[PDB]
Amino acid sequence: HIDLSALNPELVQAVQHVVIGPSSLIVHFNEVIGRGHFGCVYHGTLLKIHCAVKSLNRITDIGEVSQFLTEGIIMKDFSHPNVLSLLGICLRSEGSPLVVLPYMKHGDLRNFIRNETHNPTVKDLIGFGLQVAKGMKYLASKKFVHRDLAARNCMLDEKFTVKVADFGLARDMYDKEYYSVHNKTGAKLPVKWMALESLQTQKFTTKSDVWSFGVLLWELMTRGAPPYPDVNTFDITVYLLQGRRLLQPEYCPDPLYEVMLKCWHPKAEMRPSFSELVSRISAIFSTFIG
Ligand SMILES: COCCOc1cnc2ccc([C@H](C)c3nnc4c(F)cc(-c5cc(C)no5)cn34)cc2c1
Repeated sequence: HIDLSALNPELVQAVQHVVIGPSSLIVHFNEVIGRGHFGCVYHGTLLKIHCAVKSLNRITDIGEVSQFLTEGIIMKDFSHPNVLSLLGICLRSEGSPLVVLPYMKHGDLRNFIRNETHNPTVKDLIGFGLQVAKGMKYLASKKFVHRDLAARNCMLDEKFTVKVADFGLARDMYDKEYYSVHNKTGAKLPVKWMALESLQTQKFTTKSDVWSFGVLLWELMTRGAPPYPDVNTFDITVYLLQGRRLLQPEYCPDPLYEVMLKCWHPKAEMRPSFSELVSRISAIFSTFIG
């Protein structure tokens, strides 16, 4: 049940634009197309546009419904070609709401670059990085901190447009291997993507997203290799503090590696902005043919 009185009164108008009438959405529960810790995702058809419908029923309780709606309202206002959009929220009598996302033909960026059937060039891979940078520039301009930027958490549509995903109501752990339980707080953290200061404080900033972006670039240029494989979970802080960074991949251009090292600057405030990353990467990208 939607209680409009409960919402911040300035957001009540926005509710009609986020909520999808059950009549307008058909969900195909017959086959699961995706799995998160919080629930499965299914094909869906919205009024005929193909969408990805995520259930949240694997969570015991959804939380404050007023907050869930507020999250949707905030998320639906985001619009950028390199950011996954929210089409809406559909309310079903039996169970939690369905999250309705655009269908992403080519799945997550990490699996796409790991796939033997596709053969992106070095230029293509740098271009995926640039697209991610533009999406993050947008999110950062909205004062939004992602907290979990990685190749696994970006997706590709049918035109190979890369969209930063896994945020707001689509937030989940979509590959459990890469999340380790903190011993004091119990938080499951993507430690191998995290900045030094975040490993220490568990506080995340746009500048810690910049660190994660550095890692994502490394993933692109290794076509999805796991970072720091011979390091175990929270021993990553000790490893980094020995004076270490991910090594330059064979086909990573030198200036792109220099960008990665700037993304991993020990002082968060000295890391480049996403605007700067877009600028520097666009230049590098422009030097390539094919
Ligand atoms: C090859 O892919 C087959 C098509 O299946 C789809 C298509 N579109 C989707 C759109 C969103 C989603 C969920 C809601 C989602 N939202 N953000 C992310 C995200 F950042 C990553 C993933 C993800 C990673 C992995 C591995 N499996 O799912 C799933 N995500 C799954 C889809 C599955």
